[PDB]
Amino acid sequence: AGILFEDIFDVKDIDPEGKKFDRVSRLHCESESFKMDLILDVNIQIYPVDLGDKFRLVIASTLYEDGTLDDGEYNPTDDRPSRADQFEYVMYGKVYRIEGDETSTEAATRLSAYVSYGGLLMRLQGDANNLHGFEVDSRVYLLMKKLA
Amino acid sequence: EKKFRFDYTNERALRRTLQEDLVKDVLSNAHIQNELEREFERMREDREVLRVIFPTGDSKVVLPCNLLRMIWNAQKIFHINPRLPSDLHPIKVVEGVKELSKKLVIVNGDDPLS
Amino acid sequence: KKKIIITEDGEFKALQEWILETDGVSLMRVLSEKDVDPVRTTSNDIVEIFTVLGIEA
Amino acid sequence: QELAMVPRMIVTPQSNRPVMGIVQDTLTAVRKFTKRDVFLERGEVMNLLMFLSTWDGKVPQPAILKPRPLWTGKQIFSLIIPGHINCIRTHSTHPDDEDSGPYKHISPGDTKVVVENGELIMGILCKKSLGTSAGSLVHISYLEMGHDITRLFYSNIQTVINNWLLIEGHTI
Amino acid sequence: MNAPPAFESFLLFEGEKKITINKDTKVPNACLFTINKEDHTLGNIIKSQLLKDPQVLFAGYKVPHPLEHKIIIRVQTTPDYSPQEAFTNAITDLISELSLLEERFRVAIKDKQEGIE
Repeated sequence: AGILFEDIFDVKDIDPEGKKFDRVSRLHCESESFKMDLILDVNIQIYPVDLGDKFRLVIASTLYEDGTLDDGEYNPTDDRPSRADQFEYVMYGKVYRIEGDETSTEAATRLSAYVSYGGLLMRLQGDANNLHGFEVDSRVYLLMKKLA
Repeated sequence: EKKFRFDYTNERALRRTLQEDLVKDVLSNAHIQNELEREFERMREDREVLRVIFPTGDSKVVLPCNLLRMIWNAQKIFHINPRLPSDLHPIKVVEGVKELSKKLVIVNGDDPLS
Repeated sequence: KKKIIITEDGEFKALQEWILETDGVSLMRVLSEKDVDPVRTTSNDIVEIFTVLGIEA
Repeated sequence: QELAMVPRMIVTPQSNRPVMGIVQDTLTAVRKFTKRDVFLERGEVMNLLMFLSTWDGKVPQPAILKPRPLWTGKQIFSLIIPGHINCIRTHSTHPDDEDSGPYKHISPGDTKVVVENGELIMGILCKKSLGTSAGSLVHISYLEMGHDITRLFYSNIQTVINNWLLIEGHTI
Repeated sequence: MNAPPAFESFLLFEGEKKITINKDTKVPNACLFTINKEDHTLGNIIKSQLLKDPQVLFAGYKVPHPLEHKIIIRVQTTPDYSPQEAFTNAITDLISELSLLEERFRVAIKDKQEGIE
């Protein structure tokens, strides 16, 4: 279905150092059922978020849920393929590096993947089995919605 | 000697970085191991000459075409994934750099003193 | 003006050393004295170096 | 024509660095246009794209598709940068104790300009990265692309940034 | 006399034509209108109307030099629509808006011939 990662997160902190910018906040989130963590820059005038919130986070390579890669161009009239509309926050960025903790002999056991959403950054740390489908120079979507 | 050596008796890091086709050839050829041993000697001599050209110890020099940027470009014109083993035989690097160094003539001549 | 040495393990290390600066120049005698470095001592007047040291200097 | 035209004299042999950089009024606006939080609507993005002389004719996909489409400053600036060049600089307020700890590649203050494959990924632009110093963006664009594309680079930067500044305004 | 007369800013010459069409060859279904002897008063009133059409992908305008009198408008539509169609449909919607507002105004001023209060 083109999906790469899916989990439920829980906000821990909002601005550990201070309000640097006036329309963007730097969420610090911790995962459940996977024991990963997140660092996410999110616009806050449109999508307000505060402490103790839980949301569902999906990182998909395409919206058309059938494969059918994106073509990377903006067309507002194409409402046909019935994309993922069940979320409240959609973004579109690209992966710009992937780190690791491997030595000359063994393999990476805990990866770390970075993504840039047109200027808003994101990092995602976890064990190497979940950060599998990521690769540098690749477009991804970010999908979020709050839970009650 | 830790960063510019290329030891070839580890069998597992050499297995990590090079493919399986070349890792059996590098471990089983005395000629290759010998030619990989002389480049380090030609490097130490230049390291000793630099220490007398630049006595103070700085490293900022002015030179022709940038090399790190040219490697960064070639790493993206060809979608190099720095995660999998490569297929670049080392004795190819050595001989390619030699041949390139031959074709950089400033003073064209064949006799000594030229 | 420090004294940069290459230690036994091969690192550039700088050392603070006393230097002396005068007001007036007669270098041919100052170089000939004892416990004065004859290599690194110099003068900021170039006709003096021309007469004393040469032309390449 | 083939010896002394002004696009042929961008870098000088006196100190091997460019002599023409972005200047008094466009620099202040370029710094504000590439902050982390500058979002543009649809009409304004179209109005800005109207001033690009080297535009291929496609509108890029916004950075925020929902609740409503909004483009970013760096996303529009990535269309001005010619070819596929690469560069890494720093902004004039980079805390020197940032490369030590974590967040070396995250940079809470949005520093450490990174231009990868011809598009601005992160960082604010200033005199250290667009002015007349060695290794700048204009210097690299001259070394790699040539003398006839850097001209368009200059002109496009100026026109686009002025036509956004009359929306943003500036005073003292 | 090195200064132009004031009537050159709105008065058309003999050889000039007010509007000119050219097709853009870089993308399909794109066009580029060049109105002559005009300014922001008319340029901006058009662009805002084209964006209200759900079948228009691009729309913008620019005055290439503030010291000459000429504007440029670019339009791009879906493959089942024509730029010349979307342009003329925009104008007839402005006229239908101004003539309506004039009626509602002339009523409001004679709504107090003597006064409502």
